[PDB]
Amino acid sequence: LASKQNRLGHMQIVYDEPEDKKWTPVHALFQICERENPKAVAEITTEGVLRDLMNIARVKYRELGLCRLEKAARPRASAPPIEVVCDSRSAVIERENIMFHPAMRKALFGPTPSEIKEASFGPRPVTLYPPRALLPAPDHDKQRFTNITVPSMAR
Amino acid sequence: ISEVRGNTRDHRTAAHTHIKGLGLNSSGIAEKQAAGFVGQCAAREACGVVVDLIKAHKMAGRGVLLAGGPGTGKTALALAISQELGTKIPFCPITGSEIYSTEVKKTEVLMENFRRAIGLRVRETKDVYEGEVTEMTPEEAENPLGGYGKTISTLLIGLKSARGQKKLRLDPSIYEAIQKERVQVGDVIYIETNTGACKRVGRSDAYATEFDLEAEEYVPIPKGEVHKKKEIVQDVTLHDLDVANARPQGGQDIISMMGQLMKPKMTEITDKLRMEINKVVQKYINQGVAELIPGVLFIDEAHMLDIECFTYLNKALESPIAPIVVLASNRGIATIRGADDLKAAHGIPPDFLQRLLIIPTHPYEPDEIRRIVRIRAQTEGVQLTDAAVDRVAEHGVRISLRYCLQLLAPASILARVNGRTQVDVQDIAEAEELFLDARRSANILTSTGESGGLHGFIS
Amino acid sequence: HRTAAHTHIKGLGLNSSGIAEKQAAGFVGQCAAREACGVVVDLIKAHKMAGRGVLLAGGPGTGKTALALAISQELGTKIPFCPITGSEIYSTEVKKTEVLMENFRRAIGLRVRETKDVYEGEVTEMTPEEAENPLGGYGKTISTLLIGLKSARGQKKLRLDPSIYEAIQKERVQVGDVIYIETNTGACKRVGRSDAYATEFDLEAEEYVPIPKGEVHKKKEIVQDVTLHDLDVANARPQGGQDIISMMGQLMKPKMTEITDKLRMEINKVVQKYINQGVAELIPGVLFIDEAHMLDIECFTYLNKALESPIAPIVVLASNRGIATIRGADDLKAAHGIPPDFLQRLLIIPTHPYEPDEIRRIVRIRAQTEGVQLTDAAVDRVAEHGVRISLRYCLQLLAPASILARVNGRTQVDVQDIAEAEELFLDARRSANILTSTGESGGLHGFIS
Amino acid sequence: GLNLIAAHSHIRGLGVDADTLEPRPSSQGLVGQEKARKAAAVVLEMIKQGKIAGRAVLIAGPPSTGKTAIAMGMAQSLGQDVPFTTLAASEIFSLEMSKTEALTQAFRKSIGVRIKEESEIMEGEVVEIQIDRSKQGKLTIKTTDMEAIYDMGSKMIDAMTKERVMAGDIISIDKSSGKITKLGRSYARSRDYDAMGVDTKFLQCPEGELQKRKEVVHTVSLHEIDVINSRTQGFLALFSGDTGEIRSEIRDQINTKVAEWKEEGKAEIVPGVLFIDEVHMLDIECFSYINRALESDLAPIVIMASNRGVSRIRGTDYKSPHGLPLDFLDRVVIINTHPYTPDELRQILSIRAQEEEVDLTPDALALLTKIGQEAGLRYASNLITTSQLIAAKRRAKQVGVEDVQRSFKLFYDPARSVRFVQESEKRLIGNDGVVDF
Amino acid sequence: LIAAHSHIRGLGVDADTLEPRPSSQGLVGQEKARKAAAVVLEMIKQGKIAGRAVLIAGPPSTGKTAIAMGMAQSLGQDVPFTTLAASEIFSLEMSKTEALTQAFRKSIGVRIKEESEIMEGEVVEIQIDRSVTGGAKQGKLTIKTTDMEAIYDMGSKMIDAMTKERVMAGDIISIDKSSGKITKLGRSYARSRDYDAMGVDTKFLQCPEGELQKRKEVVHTVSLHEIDVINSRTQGFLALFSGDTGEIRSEIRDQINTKVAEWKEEGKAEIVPGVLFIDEVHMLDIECFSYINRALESDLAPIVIMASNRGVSRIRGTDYKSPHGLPLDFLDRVVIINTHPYTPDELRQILSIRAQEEEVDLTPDALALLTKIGQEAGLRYASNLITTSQLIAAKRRAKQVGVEDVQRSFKLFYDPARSVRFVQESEKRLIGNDGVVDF
Ligand SMILES: Nc1ncnc2c1ncn2[C@@H]1O[C@H](COP(=O)(O)OP(=O)(O)O)[C@@H](O)[C@H]1O
Ligand SMILES: Nc1ncnc2c1ncn2[C@@H]1O[C@H](COP(=O)(O)OP(=O)(O)O)[C@@H](O)[C@H]1O
Ligand SMILES: Nc1ncnc2c1ncn2[C@@H]1O[C@H](COP(=O)(O)OP(=O)(O)O)[C@@H](O)[C@H]1O
Ligand SMILES: Nc1ncnc2c1ncn2[C@@H]1O[C@H](COP(=O)(O)OP(=O)(O)O)[C@@H](O)[C@H]1O
Repeated sequence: LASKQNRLGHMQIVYDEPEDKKWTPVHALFQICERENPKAVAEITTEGVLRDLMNIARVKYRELGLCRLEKAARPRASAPPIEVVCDSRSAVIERENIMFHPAMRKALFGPTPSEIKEASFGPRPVTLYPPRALLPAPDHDKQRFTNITVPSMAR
Repeated sequence: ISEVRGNTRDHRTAAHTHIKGLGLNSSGIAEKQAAGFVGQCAAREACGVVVDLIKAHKMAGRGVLLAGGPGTGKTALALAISQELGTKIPFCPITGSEIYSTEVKKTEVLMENFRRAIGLRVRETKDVYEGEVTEMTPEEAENPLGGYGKTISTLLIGLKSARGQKKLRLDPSIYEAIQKERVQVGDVIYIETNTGACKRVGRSDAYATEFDLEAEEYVPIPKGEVHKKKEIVQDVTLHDLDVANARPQGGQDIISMMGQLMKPKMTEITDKLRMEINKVVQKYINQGVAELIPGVLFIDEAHMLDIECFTYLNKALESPIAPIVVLASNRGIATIRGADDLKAAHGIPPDFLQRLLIIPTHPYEPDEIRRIVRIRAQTEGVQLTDAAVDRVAEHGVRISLRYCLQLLAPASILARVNGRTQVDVQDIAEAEELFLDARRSANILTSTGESGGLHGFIS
Repeated sequence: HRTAAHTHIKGLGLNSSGIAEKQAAGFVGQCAAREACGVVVDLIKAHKMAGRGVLLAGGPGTGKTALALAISQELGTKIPFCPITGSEIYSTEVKKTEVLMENFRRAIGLRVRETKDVYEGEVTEMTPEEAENPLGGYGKTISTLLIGLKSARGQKKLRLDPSIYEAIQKERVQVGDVIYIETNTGACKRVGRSDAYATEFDLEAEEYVPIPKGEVHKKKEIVQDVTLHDLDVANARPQGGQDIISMMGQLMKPKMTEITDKLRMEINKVVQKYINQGVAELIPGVLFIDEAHMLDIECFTYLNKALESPIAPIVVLASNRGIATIRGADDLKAAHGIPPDFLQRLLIIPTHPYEPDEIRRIVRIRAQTEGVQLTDAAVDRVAEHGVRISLRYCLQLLAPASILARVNGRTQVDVQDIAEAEELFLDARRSANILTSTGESGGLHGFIS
Repeated sequence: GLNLIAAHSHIRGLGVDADTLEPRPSSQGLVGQEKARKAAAVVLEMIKQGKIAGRAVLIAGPPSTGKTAIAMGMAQSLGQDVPFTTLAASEIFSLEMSKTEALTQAFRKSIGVRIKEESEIMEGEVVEIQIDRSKQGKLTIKTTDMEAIYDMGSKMIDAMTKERVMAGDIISIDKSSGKITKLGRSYARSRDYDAMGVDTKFLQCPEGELQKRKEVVHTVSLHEIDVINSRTQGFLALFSGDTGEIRSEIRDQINTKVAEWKEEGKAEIVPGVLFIDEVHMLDIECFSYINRALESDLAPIVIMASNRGVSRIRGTDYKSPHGLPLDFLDRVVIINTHPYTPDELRQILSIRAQEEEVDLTPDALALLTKIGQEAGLRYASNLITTSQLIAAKRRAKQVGVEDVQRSFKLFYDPARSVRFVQESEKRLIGNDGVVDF
Repeated sequence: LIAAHSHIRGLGVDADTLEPRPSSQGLVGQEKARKAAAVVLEMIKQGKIAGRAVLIAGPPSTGKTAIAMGMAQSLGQDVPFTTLAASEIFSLEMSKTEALTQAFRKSIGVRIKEESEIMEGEVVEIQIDRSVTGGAKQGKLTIKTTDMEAIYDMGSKMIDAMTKERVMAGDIISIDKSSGKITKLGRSYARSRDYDAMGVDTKFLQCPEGELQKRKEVVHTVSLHEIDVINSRTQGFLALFSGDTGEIRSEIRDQINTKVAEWKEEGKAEIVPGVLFIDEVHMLDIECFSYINRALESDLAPIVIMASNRGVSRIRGTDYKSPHGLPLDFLDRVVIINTHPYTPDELRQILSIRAQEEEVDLTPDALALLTKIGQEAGLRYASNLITTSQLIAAKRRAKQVGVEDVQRSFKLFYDPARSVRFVQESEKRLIGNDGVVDF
């Protein structure tokens, strides 16, 4: 899904005439909820009076300073996941193909810079299997995805 | 592709098809046999006062009860109010046995139905460049930057709609759209105004045969303008705002692309979110952009709500932004479902009942059932003689109202099978023994069904 | 600085010979309960305990939980004390016996020394070195790096795994960012731009810190206070390391799960391995279950096997019930709500009601604790209300009577202020009398019966 | 072949005259229930007309009289055009979706949307991929009759690259959408490789013209449209079951667009039949929703069955006729049934004989008629198979009096099992105590 | 709009003596309970005394929620005031006790103060370097006030905000350096005549004076529940809005209480204690009271004010009765304030206030008849008659309402005292606990 350009939202922007009798492609006929969506009309408007309603949760979450606030609690213990001590080579290969599984890591973090070079100096446009970095943006700026904090020049 | 059938575009007959409105005067006094109703004067006058209260925008959390026995016209008055208000004012007809969920608490589906019952009308503008791309021709700058190659100051795009074409000069930072979206000659795009980043809709239909096999969607030319400056009215219910702020629709990561990929779960909504949305909607009303329009939450069968729900309804009706709550109860002295202690009137607790404008509903006279039969018969199209009307009215007075409105379809079928066009006394006297009522069924059940044996029922 | 209901209690107030001296350190009287609580406290602080039952009987308003706060302030800060209720364990994710065992292992603490191995440097050259990647769908994969860390005294130029590179990469470490690679998990927190790249013309609002002094490969020891339930949660839902289970396991929502018997035994063996290395010290504690009669019979069944463990904290139950019916099975009545089989484990401590002078002393202590000074006739009036109505009703007539005193320009509280606050604010008994008298018939001016 | 002789196998339609609605007795399996079958014929003739929306037809009567038989006769005598839905009432009480929504989906299944279109598809076996690294290319495809060379421009070469199409595959292109669907490989290249992979399935070559266009009549239900528009890749949810409380705004948009399709002539709405078997298992929390869902325009003609007499309603504590609340029985119409005469029992056992290809002597048929009169239909119909099998053990062609008496001696009818229970009470666990001799 | 508690503008007592005025600020007609609620309000505004319980008992339609909204309007938008109803606690997601714990911890505000750094001035040039097919971005921003001429740098988030805002040359923007938001204030030049998709000509502002890097000290108030949710989850933020918080373990609360105490001592934060209002507490069962009695034992408990309606009722989840439906081990802790039914000379002025709020003009004969109706059917029928008589007078085109309009509204809409008789007359065409007939 991460490399599928949505287009049925845009039909509501372009094909928006009373004469045009609400044209939809026949091979996308039953996707009705994909087609009539107020978000797609909302992202186009001159005044953002509906865009300032559709994501007011993020605006209130930012204006309360719930990102810059120092993280008060943290878990008292952490651990790696339990592994199997089985003394064959196949167990080690299955561990390094499931618990690490480089397809998901490549799909999550992004492309190798060598792959960026061979995709951006080529004669023709080519796609990338992680088309962008699919890691989600962390929702706490000062302390992201770890638990390792330090004293604060404030204190 | 899809082949259009040239048949008759009729409609289907429901139980409330003939209702077309209240049928009042210009002074509010009801008039009998008008717009579907027969009689029921005071209830239609009171519902006209309710309709006037709704369209006057003075209702801010009232509550209206519809008493009266079963089969007397409460849902008929509800659909009359919903067709009297129109379409541009919301109407959410939930039942009592629809708040019981298995994902959320049952005092939350009520609040989501309140938010479904409130509408918000927003008037805005839409400024887009539109159509199929003909040229993408750059223009060299007057002073190129030293150390680089090309230096392009204005990018030209020729957009051709289905009415007229137009050349367009643009800022050069449209290139990041065009490389990322792969826009070429013969692809319809739209360019917005607030940001200005074109997004391809598809290959046009005129270039649907330059190749043979390489196919995608072949969208037609935009049959409209090339410079839309069109204004839009847009109706969003506050339920939609609650959902779009709680669960965001479109994100770009893994876990929100699993959230829309896994099943959407109803989740309970914290009250700070609703308070914030009310505080901002009441600000955009004061700016003079959005109009608030309250609607009707017709909670049918209000005796199925237990005592844990009316407690939440007291809080929800004391909110400053709330629709009207038209209940519908058809019980006398009943035990409330939650607390099996107090026998209260209508299934409503005595604390909640004081909020309610109680509208009665009376039984029908034995010379009005035949007028309802005539209106229902000319609604379905089933025509019939006057002695047949008198026999159906006899069955209507002596048995039930809903039963004499259901001896019209098998009588019509047996009529046009026997070889006639109108229904006589013989067809109804034959169809009265193929479709027994509840009374003769209970008579067979008690008399013939003596006890549990071989050829007997299972008590 | 907020006077709660339990602020004057500062301990049991015991002598050197373990004899309770009355009117000392907050309490008034209550000898036979405070001596037994002192015995319980020294049973806790001797570590010959693997599950003992201590019941605190007595009617409501007699100070059952005042003894509990006295115990919790007599043990100290460094001994675990888990107070819960009987209504807290009815959850919706797990069975309630799981919540019982999670509280039992909240009530056992451990003090562990750890040796963290930080690499605290300033990143000089960051260059990836990918390996061979044949046709397998995913494409190239970075497998080796050459990050050069530059501390104040002696730089170092080290080589990394793919996983620690992904730990770097999810931190957005550019060239110049000081970091501290933690070679226990693999985590690495960016601290800020080094001050060699300092510029006041900046916009990112970065935190400029100087170059970390000392060796780039430091090694530091710390002391940590970890309960066994923390280890249970750590090994149950993993959130440490740089693999996929421990990374996609911190983006989901956290759910309480059922930590089984095998994990609770394996963590016991791991902790015994820590103790045998002379590192960790075990300190058992108290589970204070207030309102134990709300627990049903399915919980008193499981407390038997939970107390038969070789490691189990001491349980202190509170129950203000007489002959009552157990919540689970409604056909056997017993004392306190405790079943007659579970009651034999318990060392039952009684608690007796008060006296018309002990109420006067408690009123005086509570008044000089909240900060409300008053006269002796007013103290006698409040003690009269304490004898007639209730104990914890007459304590609550001091907070309005201060405010009303400050209405009339006074400082001390006289008889008139309490004589007005006894009319504005009512108790439960006279309110029920007004209820029964005035609420004669249901109707418009009646009550919903 | 996944089709074995059940109880409802001889009923090939309702079996009435289509002109004057006269239920002739022995036609299409059903035997001698003339008034109820006439009433079901009137119901079926107002179903196929499809104008009158949302009735409710209860079929009362004693057990072993034919209430599900008439329902299966109405199901067989509609065809595949008008839908039908066999839902017993205990299916509603779920743990993932509530009772209201799992009963709304029973109404949303029984209304079809019918749409006719032209499918412009292209079958073909790949012969040679010719890519001109200059963008352009040529594809050579063949069938059993033809062979052609089609040009390709830029991007479906990349679609071939993403699909990894080798020479010998069976590709299919929907030219109205343009996406390659590799169907597998051909039997003409099974001789080529030796150790095949996992994904490869072998197929015959396509036959006939490459460009196949055909007018096909699609018929979906409203429940299909509701579940597909639930989530993003939600089409597999209706096979899996991984759906829950669908919101009302989606169903409102879908009903509005189905009305819009009926206006523009794209779609034809075909109302169908919901069959709620054993309706007395529903509690009052379900009848309070059925009394409202029979009001909309999009409501199927509900046919429901029942057994019980004056019984309690589940969920409440007051007796009522047929196990149904009276505010619901004021709304429905009731077709009573009747027990069977022996003259009908004999030929019903004859039809059950000729369905199971078991030959019976007339004396055995008369004895089995007497057993069916003394015990019921469901026990008499279960003795044909047993007598045939006991005749097969002693190697006799025709069953006789001896085999039917043997089958009556071995297996007990439910009339004698009650006397067996009440005869020996001290050993069966009644409610408290067992003797154990 | 005009809800059922929009005329109330506070509690209406004195500031020096707190004597109950007989007619002041909407709450007109009662003296004892308003004076006692003024005392409760004063000990909430003191903020020192923690963990009390106030039970506003009395007959229905006597203004209990009116006194609660009077205290709510009297605290202003500073102190938290949770309007919890007692049926919201019975969730299916989380447990019944943890919903109470969240309801207590939503009513303890923490007021922190932090310094942000805001910019101001006219943008002179934008310089954005972008990669091809995924990659980092580079940014140089030259900005000029009337005095300074700075060339700042940018990161990835600043460019993602600039392109979202479409900041061209010649805009008066103000960038918060800490949070990172961009608010265009207007322009100083005019719109160019060279490009088409430019936009809308904004407000004409001049070049701002002063300095670039200005500092600002903002005040942010979060409840303890928001701190619990943002410190209980690694990435799953925003679940404090969409209610997706399953369970917060006790190890998180016992750390956040200690850190809030440390923030209180350092002068970083200030604890503002609040009010938890529980409307109609008689619906809670005994499993809730066995936790409510013990959550009022710590320094972080809010002063609970709660209402009731019932006489000797049976407590849910049990088998026995009690006054107000509350257990007698919980009624020792509480303090009960009684309310009395009204007198007609007070109902007259209450209906006068409700009529002047909904913009309805009356005649004194209609007001006398309305008071006569309100004696027998309460305020809840009389206010509905006020609004209904307004619209019926609007239908027949009359200026002021009259006796005939009130009689019309009394004829159309029954009070409950006549609907009870309407039930008791026709008992054969209403579904009781038994069957029903049809004529
Ligand atoms: N005044 C009326 N005029 C015409 N038809 C009526 C009238 N009142 C009721 N009906 C018919 O009676 C039928 C049953 O009434 P219904 O609305 O089901 O009663 P209830 O509201 O108690 O459920 C409806 O189909 C409606 O068409
Ligand atoms: N010995 C005592 N000295 C001082 N105060 C006491 C004493 N015993 C009880 N109290 C008071 O009684 C009040 C309630 O005691 P508590 O332990 O809550 O009663 P219960 O035993 O019913 O839980 C507390 O506020 C406490 O101040
Ligand atoms: N008229 C009939 N002709 C032939 N077989 C019948 C007839 N009526 C019923 N049966 C058979 O009797 C059996 C019982 O009918 P069914 O509807 O299942 O009874 P019930 O209503 O008790 O479920 C069915 O298997 C059916 O095949
Ligand atoms: N003393 C009063 N002052 C102003 N309005 C009042 C007063 N008493 C009652 N009301 C009005 O009467 C209505 C009922 O009061 P409310 O507190 O909702 O009753 P209850 O306590 O039974 O819920 C409220 O809308 C309020 O506006």
